[PDB]
Amino acid sequence: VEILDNLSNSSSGLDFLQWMCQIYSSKSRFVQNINYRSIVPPFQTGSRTHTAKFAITYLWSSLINCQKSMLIDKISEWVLTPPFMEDAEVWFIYASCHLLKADTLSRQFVNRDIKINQVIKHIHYVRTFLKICLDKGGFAVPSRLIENQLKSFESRLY
Amino acid sequence: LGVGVQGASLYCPQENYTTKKQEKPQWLRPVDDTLAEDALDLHIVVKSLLCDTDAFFWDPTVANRLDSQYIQTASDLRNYRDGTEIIAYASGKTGSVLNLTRQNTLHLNRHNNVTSIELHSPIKSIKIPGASESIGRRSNLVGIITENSFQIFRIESVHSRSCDVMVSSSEPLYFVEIDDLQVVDFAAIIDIKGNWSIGRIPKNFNNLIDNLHGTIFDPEELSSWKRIEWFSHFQKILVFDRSKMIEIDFMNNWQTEVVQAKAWSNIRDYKRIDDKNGILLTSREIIIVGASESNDPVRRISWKHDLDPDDTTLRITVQKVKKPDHILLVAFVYSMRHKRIYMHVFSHRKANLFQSLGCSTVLEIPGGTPTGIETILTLDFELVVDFLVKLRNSSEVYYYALSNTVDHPEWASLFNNADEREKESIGALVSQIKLKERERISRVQNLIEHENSHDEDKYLQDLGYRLSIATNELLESWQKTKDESIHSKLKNLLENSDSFASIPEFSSLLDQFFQYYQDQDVTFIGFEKLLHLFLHEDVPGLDIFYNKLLQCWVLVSPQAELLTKEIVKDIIWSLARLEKPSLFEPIQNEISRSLSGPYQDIISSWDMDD
Amino acid sequence: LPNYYVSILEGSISPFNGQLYNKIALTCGMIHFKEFFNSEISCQGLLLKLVMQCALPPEFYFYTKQVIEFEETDIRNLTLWERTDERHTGRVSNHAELRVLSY
DNA sequence: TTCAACTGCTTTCGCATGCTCCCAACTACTTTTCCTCACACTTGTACTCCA
DNA sequence: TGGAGTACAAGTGTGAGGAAAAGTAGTTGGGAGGTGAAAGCAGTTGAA
Repeated sequence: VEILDNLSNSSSGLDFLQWMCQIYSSKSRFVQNINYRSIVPPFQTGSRTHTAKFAITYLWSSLINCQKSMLIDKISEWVLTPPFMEDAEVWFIYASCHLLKADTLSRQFVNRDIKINQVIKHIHYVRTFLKICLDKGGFAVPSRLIENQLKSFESRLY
Repeated sequence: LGVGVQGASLYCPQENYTTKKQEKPQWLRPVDDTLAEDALDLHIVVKSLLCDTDAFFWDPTVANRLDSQYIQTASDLRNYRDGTEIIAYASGKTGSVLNLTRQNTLHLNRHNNVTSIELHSPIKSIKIPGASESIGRRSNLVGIITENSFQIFRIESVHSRSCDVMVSSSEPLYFVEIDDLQVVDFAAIIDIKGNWSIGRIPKNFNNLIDNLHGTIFDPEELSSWKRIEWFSHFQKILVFDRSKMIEIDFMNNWQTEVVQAKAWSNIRDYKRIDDKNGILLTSREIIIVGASESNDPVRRISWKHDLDPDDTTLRITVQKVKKPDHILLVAFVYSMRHKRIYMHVFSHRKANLFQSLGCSTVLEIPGGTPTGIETILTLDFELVVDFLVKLRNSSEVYYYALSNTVDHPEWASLFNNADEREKESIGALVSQIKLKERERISRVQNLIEHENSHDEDKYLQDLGYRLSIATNELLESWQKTKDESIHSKLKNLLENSDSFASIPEFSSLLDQFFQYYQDQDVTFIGFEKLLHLFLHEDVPGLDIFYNKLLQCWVLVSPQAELLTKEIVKDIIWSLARLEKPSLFEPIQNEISRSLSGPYQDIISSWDMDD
Repeated sequence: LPNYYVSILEGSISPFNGQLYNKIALTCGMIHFKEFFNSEISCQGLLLKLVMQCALPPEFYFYTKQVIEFEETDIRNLTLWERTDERHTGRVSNHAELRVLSY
C-alpha cells in the first residue's frame, strides 16, 4: 500500500503486483508431505487449486484502476489467457470486465449499426461467464441483482 | 449484499484492496468494497484510577481475575431504577480475597465498602455473564472458579444509604469428578479439561449437573485451554481448545466439528460480543468476526482481517459502538509479553454488511506488562471508548478513555544498610573528601593568583631540566637493555607534579621539549591528532579543547573555573605515554620471533597485500 | 574455506554477558600480558568520558577519584588480570575497566 | 480334359518413412567440525558459646 | 580463661549448549527420444 497510498511520485503500486505474479506464480501441485517452514500457503504461494492472494489482488486492483482512468480491452484480453479452470472468483471478475464495458458503451450520446450488436456480445459474455462462476466451487454472487443491473443496461439497448 | 463469500471462509487482510466490486452506475461511489474511507483516528488517554491492593512459561488454566459491568438486581427488577455499574475482582495475598459510581469517569464508591467473603482456594477466573435483550434485564449473579472448587455467587438488592453490596451464594460444588475445570459461561454450564456438562442454577440459597453432557477430548492436543459459550440462544455451545472449535447442541443429539486450526494457526481467544448474532474469534495470524447465519442460526463465517503479531499468550477484548446507520466493533488484542495494543475498527450495517477501516496502537505504563484488559458497557467521527487494565508485577486498576479527540527493585533494595557501628563509618569517606576538597581548593588557589608571573615561570624552567636528566639516562637505559628480545611513566619528577597552571603555556614547553629531541630511541606520540575521542570531532589545538569545556560547566558549579583547567592538565598527566623506543626496537623483534617459527609460519605471517 | 572456518570467521554472534573480557583472559594467558608489556590503564581517560555522558557537575570526577584511591591496595595500578590455567573465568570481576565501573 | 493357381520375376518411377529416464525446480533435515562457561564440592578462617 | 561448632569466603573437578555453511535427503515435473501398388504375363501346380 506504500505505493498505493503514496500516489505523489509513485510507481502506481500495480507494477509491483505485476512483479509478484510474474516470478512467484508456479503451477506445481501442493505436495503436503514435506514439513513447510518459513513459506506458508494461504497468503504467499500460488499452487494449483489455489490461486495466489497476490494474483487475484492484481486482478481487482487493475479493474478498479481501469475504471478510474475514466484499457478494459487490455485486461479483458489479459484475463482470457490463463485458464484458471478450478476457482470461481476469477470467473466473476472475467464477467465483471464485460459488465464495465456494457455499462460504459451503453450511452451512445445520440440525444446505429455496429454499436447495438457489439453490446449484445457483452451482455452475453457476462451471462455465460457468470454461469461458469456458478459451475465451479463455492463463491456466491448476487446474480439476482446483476440481472437487475443487466436489464437496466438493456433499457438503453431496446 | 456484496459479492465476496466462499460459504466456509471470507477474507480481507491488510490493504489487499479487497474483492467486492459491483459497478453501481449511481455516480456516487461506483464500487462497494469491504473498505470504508474517512479521515484519521488518533487516540489520547484520559487517565484515572479505580482500585489497588517455571519462570519461562504460563499456565493457561487462568482466564481472568476481575470483571465489572452494569447490574440490575431484584429491587431494580421492581422499581423505575435501572443500572448500577459494579466491579467484581480479587486481591489479597494469593488472590483468594474476593470483593462503583460514575461521576464523570469510573470510580470506586464514596462509602469505601467492599463485600469480603473468605475463600480457601486461589482464584483462577472471575466473571459475570450479562443477560440478553430478549430477557429484558441485566443479570444479578456472578460465577467464579477457584483452584480447589467451583463457587457461584449472586448480588441481591444493594443499598443507597450506605452503598452496601451483599451476596447470597450457591455452595462450593467440589470436584466430584476429580478434574480441573477451565472456563465457565452462563448467558452452571462448565468446561472441564477435555469434557463438559450443562448445569442447573438454584434460586435456593437455603440447604447442579444434569444427565446431558459430552466431551471434545483430543488425544493429539497437549495443552489444556478449553472454552465454552452459548451461541444464538438455541441451546448450542461452542467448545474450543488451541486446536479446534466444536459446535455442540446440548438439547438435540447433533455435534459438529466446525473449525479445524491445527495446520498453521491455533485459537487464542474467543470473546462473545453482547450482540446475539455478531461474535468475534481471535486466532493467531487472523482476526475473525464469524457471526451466525440468517436462515438457520448454526454458524456463518464472515469477513475477517489478518493479524501480524505472533505470540502464544494473545487475548482480545471487543467493545461495541451504537450509531444510527451502523455499529462499530473495536478489537483490542493484547499479550503477556509486551505493553503494546493492537486495534481494528470493523462496521456492521443493516443487511449483515461488513466493512473495515485500518489499525492503530497506543502506549502504556512501564511497570510490567498487561495480563487482562476489560471494557465498560457505558449503559447504552468523534469516536470514544473506555476500558481498564491490570498489569503483571502490579495490582493497580487504572482507567482510560481513549477517543478520536522503570525503577528496578534490585537497584533500589541493595543499598541503605541498617547497622549501628556501620551507620556513619561509610560516611568516613564523605568526611575524607571534605577534608581533601577543602584542602585541594586551597592548594590550587596558590597557582590561581600566579598569572603570567616569574614566580610560577621558574617552576617550568626547573621542570624542563628535571625531566631532561633522567630521560637521557632512560634513553641509554634501553641500549644497555637492548640485548633482550624479550615502560612509560611521566612521573619521574617528585617536586609536586602539579605546580603549573596554564593550557597554552605548557604547550610551549612540551613542543620545545619535542624540538629538544632529534636522535634515535626517543619518539613522541601525537596529541593534537590523538586526543579527539572525547569531543568526537576535530581538535585543532589542545588550547581550544578547553574552550568549549569552558562553555560547558557555567551554571552547574561554584566559580566553574579552576577544576576544568586541572582535569585537562590531568589528561596531560594521564594520556601522555611518551616513552616508545625508535625503529630499532620493533624491527629487532619483528624478525626474531619471525625466526622462532619455520618457513611454514613465514608466509602465513604476511601483511601489505591490499 | 570450509563451512565452519567461514562461520567462525564471520560475525555470527555478538559478545554477550562479558564475553569480550573473557577472550582478553585467554589473551593474557596464552601470552602473559604481565611481565612482557604493561597492564596499566589510563583510568583518567576513562572517567573523562563518563562525566559528559551523564552531565553531572564535574565535582563527581574527584569524588569518584577519592573512592578509587581509598579502596585500591597500592592506590594506583588498576591493572588487567591474567588467566593461563583453564576455562574457569573467575567470578571476581578481575578486569581493570570493569572495576572502575563498580567504583 | 479343363481349369485355375501362387509362385516367380519384371518394368515404371519413387512417392520414402515409423526395460521409461535424466535432470532440473522446489524444499528440508542432517551433516560436519568448531565455540563460550554453568553446575557442584570442598577448603579455608574465623568468633561463638563453650567448662 | 582453652578449646569445638555455626559460615563469611575461596579454588578444585566434570562436560554441555550454542553457532553456521555446506551437504544429502525427500519429492516432483519436465523433456526428447530411442531401444507395398496399376496390369501385365507366364510357368507351375492345381482336382475333383
